Amino acid sequence: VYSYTEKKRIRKDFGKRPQVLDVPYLLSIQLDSFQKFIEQDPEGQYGLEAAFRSVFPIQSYSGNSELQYVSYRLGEPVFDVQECQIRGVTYSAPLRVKLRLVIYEREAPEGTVKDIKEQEVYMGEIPLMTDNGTFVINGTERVIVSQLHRSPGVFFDSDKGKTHSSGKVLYNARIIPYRGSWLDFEFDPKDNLFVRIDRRRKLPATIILRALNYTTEQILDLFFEKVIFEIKLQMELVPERLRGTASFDIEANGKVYVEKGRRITARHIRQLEKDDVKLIEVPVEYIAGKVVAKDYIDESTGELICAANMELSLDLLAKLSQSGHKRIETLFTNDLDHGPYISETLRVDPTNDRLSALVEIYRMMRPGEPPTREAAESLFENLFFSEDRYDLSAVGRMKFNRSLLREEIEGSGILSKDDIIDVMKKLIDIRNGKGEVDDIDHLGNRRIRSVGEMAENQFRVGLVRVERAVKERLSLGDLDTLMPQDMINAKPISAAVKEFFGSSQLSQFMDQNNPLSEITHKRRISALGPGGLTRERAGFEVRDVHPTHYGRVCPIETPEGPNIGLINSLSVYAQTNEYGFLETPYRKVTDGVVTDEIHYLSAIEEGNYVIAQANSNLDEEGHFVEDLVTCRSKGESSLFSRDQVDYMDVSTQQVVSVGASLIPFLEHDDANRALMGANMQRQAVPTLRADKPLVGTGMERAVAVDSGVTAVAKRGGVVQYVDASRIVIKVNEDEMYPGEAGIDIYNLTKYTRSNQNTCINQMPCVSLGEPVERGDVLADGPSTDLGELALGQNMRVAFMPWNGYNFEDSILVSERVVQEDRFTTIHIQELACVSRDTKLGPEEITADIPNVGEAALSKLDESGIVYIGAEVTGGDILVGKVTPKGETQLTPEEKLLRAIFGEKASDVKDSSLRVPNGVSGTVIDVQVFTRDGVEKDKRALEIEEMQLKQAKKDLSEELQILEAGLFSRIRAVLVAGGVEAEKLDKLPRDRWLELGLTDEEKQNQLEQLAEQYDELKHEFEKKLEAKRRKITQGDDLAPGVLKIVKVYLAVKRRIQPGDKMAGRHGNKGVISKINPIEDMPYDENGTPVDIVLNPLGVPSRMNIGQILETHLGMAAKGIGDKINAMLKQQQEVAKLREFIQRAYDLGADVRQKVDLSTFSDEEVMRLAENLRKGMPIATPVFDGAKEAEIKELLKLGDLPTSGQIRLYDGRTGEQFERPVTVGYMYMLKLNHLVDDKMHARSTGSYSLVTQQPLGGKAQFGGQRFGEMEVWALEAYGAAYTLQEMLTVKSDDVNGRTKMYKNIVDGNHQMEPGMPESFNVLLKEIRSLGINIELED
Amino acid sequence: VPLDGGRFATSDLNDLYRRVINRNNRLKRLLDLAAPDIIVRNEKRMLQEAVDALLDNGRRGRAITGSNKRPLKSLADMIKGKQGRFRQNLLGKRVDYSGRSVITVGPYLRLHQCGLPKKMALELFKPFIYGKLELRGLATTIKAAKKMVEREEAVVWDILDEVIREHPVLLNRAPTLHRLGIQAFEPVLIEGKAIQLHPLVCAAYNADFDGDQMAVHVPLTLEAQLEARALMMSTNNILSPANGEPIIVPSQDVVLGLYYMTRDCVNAKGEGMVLTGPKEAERLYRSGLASLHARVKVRITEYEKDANGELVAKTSLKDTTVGRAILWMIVPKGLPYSIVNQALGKKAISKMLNTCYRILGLKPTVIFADQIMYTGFAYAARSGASVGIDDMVIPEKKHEIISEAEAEVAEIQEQFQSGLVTAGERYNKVIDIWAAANDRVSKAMMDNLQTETVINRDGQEEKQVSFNSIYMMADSGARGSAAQIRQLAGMRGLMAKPDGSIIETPITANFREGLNVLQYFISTHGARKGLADTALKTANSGYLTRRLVDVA
Ligand SMILES: [Mg+2]
Repeated sequence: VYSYTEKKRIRKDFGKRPQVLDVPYLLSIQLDSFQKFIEQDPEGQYGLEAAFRSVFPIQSYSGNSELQYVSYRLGEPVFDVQECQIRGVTYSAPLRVKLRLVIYEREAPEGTVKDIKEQEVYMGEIPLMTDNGTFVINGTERVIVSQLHRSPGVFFDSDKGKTHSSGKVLYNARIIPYRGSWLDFEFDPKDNLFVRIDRRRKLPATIILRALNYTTEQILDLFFEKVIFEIKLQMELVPERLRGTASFDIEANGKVYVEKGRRITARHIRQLEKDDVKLIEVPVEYIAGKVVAKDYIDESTGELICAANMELSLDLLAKLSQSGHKRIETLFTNDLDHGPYISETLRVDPTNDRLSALVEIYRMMRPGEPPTREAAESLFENLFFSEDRYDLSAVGRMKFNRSLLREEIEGSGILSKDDIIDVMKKLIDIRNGKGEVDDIDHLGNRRIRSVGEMAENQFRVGLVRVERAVKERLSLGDLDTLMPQDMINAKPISAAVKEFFGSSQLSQFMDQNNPLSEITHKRRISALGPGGLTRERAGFEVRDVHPTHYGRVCPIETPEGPNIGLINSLSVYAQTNEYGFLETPYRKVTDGVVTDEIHYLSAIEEGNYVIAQANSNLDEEGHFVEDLVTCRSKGESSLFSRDQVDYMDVSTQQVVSVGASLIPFLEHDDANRALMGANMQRQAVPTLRADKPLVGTGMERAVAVDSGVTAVAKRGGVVQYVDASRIVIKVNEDEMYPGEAGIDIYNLTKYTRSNQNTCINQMPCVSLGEPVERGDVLADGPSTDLGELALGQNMRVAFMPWNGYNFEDSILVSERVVQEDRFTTIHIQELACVSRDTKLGPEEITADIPNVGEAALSKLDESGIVYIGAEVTGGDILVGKVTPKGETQLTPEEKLLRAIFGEKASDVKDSSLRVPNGVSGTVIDVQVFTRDGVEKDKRALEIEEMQLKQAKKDLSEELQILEAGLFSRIRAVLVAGGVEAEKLDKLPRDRWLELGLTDEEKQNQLEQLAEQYDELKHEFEKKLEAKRRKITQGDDLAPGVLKIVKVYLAVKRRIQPGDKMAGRHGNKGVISKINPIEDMPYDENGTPVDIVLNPLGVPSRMNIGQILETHLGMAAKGIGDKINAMLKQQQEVAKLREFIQRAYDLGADVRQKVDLSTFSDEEVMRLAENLRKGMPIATPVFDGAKEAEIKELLKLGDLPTSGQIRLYDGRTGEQFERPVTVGYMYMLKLNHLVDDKMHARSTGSYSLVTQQPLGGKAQFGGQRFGEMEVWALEAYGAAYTLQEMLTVKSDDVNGRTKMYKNIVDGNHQMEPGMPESFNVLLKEIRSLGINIELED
Repeated sequence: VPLDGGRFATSDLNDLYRRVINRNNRLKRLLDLAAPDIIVRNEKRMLQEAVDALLDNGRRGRAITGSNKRPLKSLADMIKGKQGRFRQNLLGKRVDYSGRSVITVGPYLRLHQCGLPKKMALELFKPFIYGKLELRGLATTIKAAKKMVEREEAVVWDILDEVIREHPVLLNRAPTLHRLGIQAFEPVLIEGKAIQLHPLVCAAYNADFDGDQMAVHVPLTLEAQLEARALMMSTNNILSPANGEPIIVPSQDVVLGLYYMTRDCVNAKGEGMVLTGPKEAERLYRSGLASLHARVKVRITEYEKDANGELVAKTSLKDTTVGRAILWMIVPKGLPYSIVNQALGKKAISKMLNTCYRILGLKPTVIFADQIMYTGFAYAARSGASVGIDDMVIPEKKHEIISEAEAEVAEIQEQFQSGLVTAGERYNKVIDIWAAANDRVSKAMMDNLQTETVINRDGQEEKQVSFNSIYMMADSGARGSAAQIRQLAGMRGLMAKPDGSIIETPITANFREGLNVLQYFISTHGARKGLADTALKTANSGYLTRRLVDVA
């Protein structure tokens, strides 16, 4: 089975490896996120429901009045996508929420209420996402790129011992919430545990424990074990504790257990445990340095003998013994394993009780204010533990529980005491050599934010502002007769949403160079933006490719420049977990069989499995072939036995992104060259006619269709009508939705401007009566050819020097390539003329202009606006406008001139739109916007009339289509009687209603359908009125502008020396010459070579996939030429069938299998006609075509297997020695045109404050003469060149004006003077209060 | 300043002055009202804060902000910070009479001239054209001349050609690292919109032709023109100022042409012939009666300055190839014949140019460089040297070497598993084994690639240097080295880790074959590091150079 669009031209496919999983919908991340955002969710946890439930209900002081939330909805947008783009307004929907205010009376707060007021309130408009994943914000399509940010939870790390001279690692922990403060624990160089709250001054860690109502004894009990001394002077012994160098060896059972001096060993512990040793005697000296555990007092006088966590001495021991204390508790410690860390901090902790700790925290928080008990308590209890001020999101709670090894996925978003205790315990455990730190680049630790979440955060911010405002309003008064609509101000809510969507770092203009650029822009992951790291604070730790990127983020496609490794691209099969973590699919492996069920594994979950490789040989039954198979275990890769592998890669492309999966022979390219190739391939400019690649990878069709450029059929059927601007499909009877007419109309997008000023144009690729099915393409967009992506052209290329015209990276091009308009592009640009009102009066758009002698008024109509379709060159007038001016104050020698010649002043200055210099196109569209008060001119009324006619026509079509369904329904209910299967159809269609059957369900249904028909008629009259109102209504122009005239010019740029051209393998160059055809190298048949490339560029830049592409393209074109020769002699279809069949089955057991026995003669001839320009070939990325297959394909044609032929010199006819490599390569025209880059200036406008030439080509600016150029001129002895650069050419007003007069007088001399910059500097310094002066 | 639509744009100094004046007037009012001391003290503190924020914003309690939430720019902030007058406008500023555009090759040019677009030239030299038009009477006034140039009348192009005749233009490329980044050339008016740059100067600019752009400035004064002609001309700067070596050496295609021309093979057409001179050699080569690599005997006459500058001549019968005799026709007089009697790789050509400069002078060297460039281009084109897949010949015994290395590493691993060697020792052992295997593979590849068998004058086997295109490119110095050929036809080698360590198992596949998906990940590991290091090195070098020019 082959698709009808895919059966016209089948691309021969190598790629032995089978396919088990098909590429998913590419731009599904954006659509899923935004769908989750705006969606009625019964249990509010996504989007607007979550925000409303999190903020509302809002309660006033004492709970006298409560504001509740009920539901929300989105109305239909007033302007659709096309109208929004046309008139430069956002495409959004109004969010209307039904709130309910309830007022409580006195007496019992919980009970009856005075009354309730429920009302709908409008709060802001939310932008809507187009069906392709874009937002129309101000008439321009935007894209909001996902963000890769460190997920909330607890992370343990260390400084690697580099912040201190001693070079000792200082561990630390950090709790990062979704919103809140950062509770960080840290180890001081002296091993003292400190804590910081917002990266502020340090405090002893245990202070926080004292802030949680913990005593010293409780602290030591939690963070230490206990040892008991009994009295004489007998201590209980635990064999495990004394793992290991002892003062007193042992005293157990009296006789002997071990001698002095020898370190305790495992055998000693075994003997002790076997003998059941529980108590022993030790010398008092053994307790010299121990620390008491709990407080000890005296029963005689109730005096504190010694406080807890205090040093123990012999005198204290004697006092306790004589005071009647027998059990003494000390803290089990050990310099190696159980080092003393909490005890030292306690001895260094200033605080003694809760109040002191709270006051210290308060003073650290907001210093300078007088602390108070209630104030400190409130501050601490609100810092965390408060829902409104601290949130540990569900993902944060999940990671927090997992990190501390808990089985509870869910919980609360507020830190408890157990959480902090466990975090401190685990940090101590890490310090004691037991445990591992966390890696921060691990993709198991980084999460992805999308549009539907970044927008939800901003909406909730606005809603919190509203909560503040309404609570303030209810604080005072609480008057009655107050509806829930005077408290809600829309602007605060809309402010955040507008700021985010319009002016944000992650919301950027879309790339519309071609479908690939759009696709790769929509699925782009950025580490920058709000809440993420910055360019100047990201080291190579985060800019490098981690082992966890395998299958989730592409390692090749990344920008090269200031931010390399901070912006990456999602992989082909990568998917986002429920929490926001990238996950990738692996085909499960049973005991020995590789089953076909896929599991999506995340970075953390993938570590503890053994995953085979996609290029692993499999038997027909699924069993592995080799005894040992290469698999990538936790961190590395190695050979594993056949029976200990539990997953396999689902494809060979799943490691690369869509951009890098379109490069054939990628594995033969150096990584740098592949990176450059992808980045440049994103920049190809669509040309006049699309040209499919002769060598592809099979990903062209997916990228073309999954982009919105093509027109894809929604339901199958037969093409009823085709036209240059519409397709009418007659749906099949199987999928009719019986209530519908059964036809679908696709309106094609004709010549339209893109963000890059290129041309967007859809043209049909179907004919009348041609069957179609669901998913087939019907109209190719820009850079698509019968549904396949086609970014460039197949050029016949030769590798040889040819006289230094391809010296470094230059390219020598033939004139046959310029004659055939292969790399000719169409560009569309709009120019605006704005007529405002000035103080002296209004500005007029008119055809009568001063000082223009009717030469430039040829193309202007009676209203002063250029005719549509006119061919205009640089300097011509497009719209004629004049501005009122004031008195001119003529000078002498000019007053006399006017007196002599008697010519009065015009009184109006000429300020009219004119074509920029160097541009020459044709006016294809003119549109005029007038303010509601101003009167429309003739041209505006003409345009309005045309629009009205078009709207009427379209609405008539819609009505005629709709009435057919109702007539079908009528005919359906007239079947069981009074039905003439033959006679009825011939009479007028409108008589269906007249006939009546009987007083039954049939007549009632007929009458109801007649009423529905009348309702439909009235409805469409209403819709015609609506369209008329939309056309004729005034425009919401900016204040002060009377009207705007926009003129669209369509330039057609050819290819010229200086234009940049590149292939898919990171091989770029600049055209150096357009050689005549009779000068190009030619072969024995006289066929010239389109392009000549330098071979010296291949060895150093080890991208030898271009040579393989050249050889395979030569083979494909040879097959195509043989088919063309067969087809041009009008041979029988049997010969073509045989040849095409034997050309579609080559290689070492490829997966593709096309059978031409099932092709009808018409289909075979159609396929042959589509293949006469070359047979397309597919070469998957890491599963491509082997060299032997290329040789065999070359031999199928009559070409030499070497890939090299003998060439002759066009100039002399002498054959080149040592034959050269010729073939076909796919060349692109990158969007770096010399037309947009040539700039020259002699004099122009100057800046305002510092009188220097403006900058840029648009400003007609100058070239910056930086400091290094000054150093270069100082290295020479060029003093006069430097001086004239510094003064007369830049900012010496009198000097620069005298130089011009000198030059026009044939006198090349200057009187420089002093630049204005130094004068500004002197004035600024004098303003500072200093007295800087120029002496004499 | 007023903008369109009634909107205004103002500096931040207006806000600071307004605040100062407001607080000062309020203080005077309070002193007038005899207010309690607390209020006047607070007002005086506010006035102090306002004045200090006016003079310098940052260095005090936070910093005042405007309508938006960015800090206001004070007087001090307008003088410093790399955006002030000292560094933003007083040493580097935008200039008139300047343009920029992409650059192309133009191999026909002479060393002292560059190709300039006609439209750029018309825009840059506009006042000169007005002066010429008025001077010769073709225009009554400057307005008439302006209209004439705007309409681009026929005479305007003749006037432009007259103006451009002898008037240098400075060409500059953005990263000006040394003083050879600016040079003066004579314009040659061309069509199109791309500047044509002589190949020999590219190395001085560090420029290639894959999208680079250049800026062009035009001197105005007579002193500036004479400085451009006598100081900055491209025919004056042929030696590097860092070291006295030449800096106009032919780079990659000229070298390939001259290496192919001056090269011998065992048996070619017309071997053993005796020629009357270089002219007969060229006549035979062009008639097709002899090969460019044919060991013949030629009567060569060479001059020598073995006196007080006399150039005495000696005639003899040298043994050379046809190509060397042909090449000898461009060498100036005073040089010997042994310079062009070898293979002439990359270094030999530079040595030849240096000898010419030191023996003869400047002008002969300037002519010699152009002749070398032309001949190299011509004969590189004539050779038809290309690159194919079959040129990358993999050793026939690579797989055996890989198998031996695998066996040895397996033996070492199982020996470690028996507790005879520690982890570090066995890791070093495996690293050494793989290094030895890589060296053996490289040696086999190079030995198989650098020679070929040709037969013969009589019929016997005889080895000679290979004519493999890859080997010719690498050996002549035109492009490539040993590492690139090793990666293409040997084994890609031993990779590193982000930690900086070395992965024990290397990439055993080359680029003629393919790297599997697991071997292509380790390569991406290193490419990213390379790019980042390049950026860092550029930044550090710039900072060092600035600090070094500041002191001296
Ligand atoms: Mg470059």
